[PDB]
Amino acid sequence: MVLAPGASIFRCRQCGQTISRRDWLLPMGGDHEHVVFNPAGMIFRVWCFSLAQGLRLIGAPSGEFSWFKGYDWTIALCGQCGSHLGWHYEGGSQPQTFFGLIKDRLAEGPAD
Ligand SMILES: O=C1CC[C@H](N2C(=O)c3ccccc3C2=O)C(=O)N1
Ligand SMILES: [Zn+2]
Repeated sequence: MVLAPGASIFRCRQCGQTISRRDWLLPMGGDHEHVVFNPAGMIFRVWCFSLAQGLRLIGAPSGEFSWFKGYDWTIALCGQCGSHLGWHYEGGSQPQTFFGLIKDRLAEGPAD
C-alpha cells in the first residue's frame, strides 16, 4: 500500500476509457511482457493481464499465428473509441483466458 499511487490504472491512450490495472498484470511463461510480431511484420510489446474491461471483442476466436501456445485469439478494441488495444486469448490452460494488450497504446495513471 502507498498513499495516492500514480501507477494504478491503465486507460486507452486515445480516449481515456478504463481498460486494466497494474495489479492485474499476469506473468505468462514467467514474464508479463512478450515481444512479438504479426504476419505483417509489426512488432508489439504485449503486456499480459488476467482481466480487462472497456474493450469490445470482435468476431470469433482463431488459433492462427497465436503467440501463446494453446490459446485462440479475438481482436480487442477499445469499446469507446475503437483503437486496437490488443487481443483476448481463450481456449487454453492455466489460465483458460487472458488479455494481451499493446503497452504503448495504453496510458498509466492514478486510481478512480
Ligand atoms: O497471437 C496473435 C494475435 C493476432 C495476430 N495477428 C495480427 O496482428 C495480424 C495482422 C494481420 C493479419 C493476421 C494477423 C494475426 O494472426 C498474431 O500474429 N498472433
Ligand atoms: Zn479508446
